Amino acid sequence: VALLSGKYPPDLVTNVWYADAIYPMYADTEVFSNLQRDVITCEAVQTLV
Amino acid sequence: SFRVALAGWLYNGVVTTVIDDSSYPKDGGSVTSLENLWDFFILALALPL
Amino acid sequence: PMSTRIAEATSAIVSKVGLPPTASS
Repeated sequence: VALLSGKYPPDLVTNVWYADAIYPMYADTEVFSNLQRDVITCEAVQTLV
Repeated sequence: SFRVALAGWLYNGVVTTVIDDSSYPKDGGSVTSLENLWDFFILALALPL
Repeated sequence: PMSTRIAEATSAIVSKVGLPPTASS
């Protein structure tokens, strides 16, 4: 059904649409927290061994 | 704003007068939209001052 | 009066741009 049915808004410009839709996603530090967690995990495993 | 821009010519080294962020076309823009083209035209005549 | 009553009724019944669509609006 997804393959056979699909449409865009009547007017559309990909540049503007994506510049509007992606901006709210790029205000967060979760990935940086994940990197810090990965470092802590590696330090912990080396200390344990 | 016009008179403030005129008065700012005397204090180049102290204060910089720039066009507000909101005046620029929204989310990028496309030559595709009339509203957008006019924003560009308005910005183009006011930038040199 | 009837003139403004008719005008108000017509405006209420009838009354409810160039820009690309966005996910916000």
